[PDB]
Amino acid sequence: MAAAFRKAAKSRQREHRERSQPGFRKHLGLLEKKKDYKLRADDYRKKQEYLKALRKKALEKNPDEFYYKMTRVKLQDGVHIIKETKEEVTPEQLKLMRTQDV
Amino acid sequence: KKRRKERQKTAGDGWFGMKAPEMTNELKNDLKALKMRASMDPKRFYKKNDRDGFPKYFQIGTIVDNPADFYHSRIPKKQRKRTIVEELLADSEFRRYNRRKYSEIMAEKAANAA
Amino acid sequence: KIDRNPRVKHREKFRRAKIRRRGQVREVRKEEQRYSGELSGIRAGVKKSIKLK
Amino acid sequence: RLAHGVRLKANKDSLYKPILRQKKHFNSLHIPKALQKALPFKNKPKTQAKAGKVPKDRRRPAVIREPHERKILALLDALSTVHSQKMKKAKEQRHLHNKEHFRAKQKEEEEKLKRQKDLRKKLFRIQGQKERRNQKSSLKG
RNA sequence: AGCGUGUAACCCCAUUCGU
Repeated sequence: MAAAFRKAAKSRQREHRERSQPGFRKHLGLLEKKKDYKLRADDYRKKQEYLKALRKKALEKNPDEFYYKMTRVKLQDGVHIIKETKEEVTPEQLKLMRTQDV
Repeated sequence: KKRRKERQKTAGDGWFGMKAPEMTNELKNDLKALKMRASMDPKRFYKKNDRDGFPKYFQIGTIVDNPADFYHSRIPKKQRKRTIVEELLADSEFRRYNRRKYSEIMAEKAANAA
Repeated sequence: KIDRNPRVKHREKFRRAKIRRRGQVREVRKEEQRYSGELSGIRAGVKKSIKLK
Repeated sequence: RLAHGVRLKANKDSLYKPILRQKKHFNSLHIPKALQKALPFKNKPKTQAKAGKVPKDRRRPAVIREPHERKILALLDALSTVHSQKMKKAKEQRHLHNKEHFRAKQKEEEEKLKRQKDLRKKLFRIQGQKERRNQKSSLKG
């Protein structure tokens, strides 16, 4: 009758309650508990592992690597920005837009 | 190629040559409303849509009046509209429910953003 | 409180059992009103017949 | 305390109150510009430019809507917002119910493997005895 | 100038003072 012993113990269902920030330190913010810290702790751990993965890939980078995407795109400060494609309008088309606007 | 192109303009002989209508901003607006009919009435539940896209062959019409259904089933001519979306614009019951749901989501989302 | 009387407890179990069965099977209804549609969609891709072989 | 006039005073800090927390948002990761250049081409992050600027002569006036179609267009977006929320909420309910079902299933195979080994155990001994005879004839063939 | 995403001095041109 092990289950009978457990059922008697769980007759009362009041659980322990959480304590708040002291009043004289209320402007600082909420008092963080283990559940609150785990959110910011896992967030920092997530980013550091990704940065370490990025830094290791830079070690075996070959400066002589070549791609056909490289021909039409130039880096800007080292960042690969994809510039928007041009429209290539013609003077005859340009005159039609202005007549439609008026 | 040209004989293939002619055959895709119609549904076929199995459905007596239904044509694919030209898609417009008023026709597309009606078909989008029909897909989202589950959320119009909170007390009505519908099955899943047959297809995620729009049907290629379809036609638009109205239900003919019957002399027997003068009181049982007939809408007065003042309440009738030209399109499905204008019918949704007219009825108070759908507008009253939808604005409460939409405001609740934004009020929830404003708290979410903050 | 429902545990106090075993008769009303069995009454509630039957009421839930009919609700759960509604998912499995469709209940029969008469034409008490003139036909006006399904109240729901008509799915044309679902094939619910039983093959005989 | 009853004999004298002493009255209980309760500390405000010691009392229990609802916390009423709000969820926390974190900044997106910033990759140094030196690191982006050092990265190989396959692993390089590639983004699209804003290019908001347009010359005065090239730009065109915006469409001016009649109030009628704005009523129709606002109605569809409000209906679309409600419908999108409903499907996403229903997806999680499907995700949750399927989760316990898979968890419920895994309990039986844990039990199933237990009867599997015990039933095989009695048969295993008979097979092992046959292998003994193969040792004596292993050298002979 | 160059390292450093957790809700610039120094230098340089000129002004004044003075063993």
